[PDB]
Amino acid sequence: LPPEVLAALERVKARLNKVGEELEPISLRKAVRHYIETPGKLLRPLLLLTFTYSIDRRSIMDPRILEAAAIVELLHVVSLLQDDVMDQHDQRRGIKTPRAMYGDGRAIVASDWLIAESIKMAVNLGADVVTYLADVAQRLSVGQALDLEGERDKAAEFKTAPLIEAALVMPLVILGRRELIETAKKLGTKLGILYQYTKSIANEIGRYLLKIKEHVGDAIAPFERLIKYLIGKA
Amino acid sequence: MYSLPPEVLAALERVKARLNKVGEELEPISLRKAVRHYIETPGKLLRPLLLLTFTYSIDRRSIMDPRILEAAAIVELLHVVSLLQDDVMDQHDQRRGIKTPRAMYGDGRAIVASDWLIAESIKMAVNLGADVVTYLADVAQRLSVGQALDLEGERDKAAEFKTAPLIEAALVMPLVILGRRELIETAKKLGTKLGILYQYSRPETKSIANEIGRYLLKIKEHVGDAIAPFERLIKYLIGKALE
Ligand SMILES: C/C=C(\C)CC/C=C(\C)CC/C=C(\C)CCC=C(C)C
Repeated sequence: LPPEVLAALERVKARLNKVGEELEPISLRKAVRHYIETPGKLLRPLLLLTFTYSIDRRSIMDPRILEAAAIVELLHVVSLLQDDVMDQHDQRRGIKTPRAMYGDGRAIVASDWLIAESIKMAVNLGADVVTYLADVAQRLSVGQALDLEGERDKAAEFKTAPLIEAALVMPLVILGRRELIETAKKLGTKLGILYQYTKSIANEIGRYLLKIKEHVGDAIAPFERLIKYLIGKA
Repeated sequence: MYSLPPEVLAALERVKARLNKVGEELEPISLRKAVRHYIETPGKLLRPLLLLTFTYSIDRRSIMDPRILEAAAIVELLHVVSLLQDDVMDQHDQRRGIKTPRAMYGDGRAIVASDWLIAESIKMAVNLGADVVTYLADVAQRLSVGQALDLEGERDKAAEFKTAPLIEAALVMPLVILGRRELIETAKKLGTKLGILYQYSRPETKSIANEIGRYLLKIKEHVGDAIAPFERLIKYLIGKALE
């Protein structure tokens, strides 16, 4: 990716590394930080920073944009911790989970602590951002309930897609480019459904990328590559 | 029982009505049932009662303010979130002769329901301003730390973080909303002690009731006899704790 995005991503990583740094008791801090400290892909923050750079290169190092990327990664951590408890997971890709190592109680309380932290950070981004994240959370909750209730098809859109779309929507709300929201939402949702795993899914994504390109033009390159590259995997 | 103003009881009915709207048409059904369980089998509505009674004593006209009614409902929702999660952590299959949501649907739904409620409360708090939102998130983190200390076998340090933070928010929210910051410090002390005392439902217990009396006295010096219904309520809660 572009050097500027990589640099942004480093600030985000440094910001995430401070979360819970002095949290007490220690059992809570470890449960909170496990998924911050274990090596991850940082898909969501990356999608957000690259989408920003593509739409407004100037705003890449904007403090609100960096904080938003951190927020979306913290909400992803909350989802991991909760899924571990829902599904009683002992491992997540070869690595023992917080619930396995520290109990379900600590895992739950750490997700609560992180939701509050996410909210504290979101407040600075304004009321529209806070309300939107809360709507996102209610969609994820509904999806989990739908899955527990035996409706994998109805739960597909609400299962993990909301965070991916939030990665694309937050920068739009923050920067004021509301005209791209409806498409960014649509794309994020398709990207999300694809992620859980099918030919025309990477086709629509192609179209929505098209519409977006008709708005920002070629400045969309970096983001198109990432999507396309992410597209190739599937 | 309750010797409180009919205006406070009336406000409480409107809070009950607002709470009855929460998650009304929510799907799926198991989510709706888990979410509304502790709202339909209602408790003593102590947290909303404290907020409303305190508001009435500081500013009587504000008991009809939509923001105050919303704040009362939010404090009850967070209490409901705490019940749902506590059911799961302590494995309660019944909570006062009634099957708990975790027992009926499994731990997953209780947790998810709590998640939906946290989100719903944030949505409601946004309408009350950034300070309310920030404050509630700080309350949430304290509750978290409190519960962690518990699980950690640290009842000592857990005393003030486990439930007190919500009792405190019942008194501090209305002050923030009405911009009466001068009383916040005392409201926090008072609320924290009331919460510590109310945790159980002896030597120290009276030392605590004495401290509360002094915080009440400080509020009285500030608002005069208008504080009387709140004072009766605190003395009543103190009473049962000492019974
Ligand atoms: C027994 C008590 C426990 C387990 C703590 C429950 C945690 C609660 C009730 C707080 C949930 C609220 C948040 C995580 C964020 C709330 C912030 C706003 C509504 C602005």
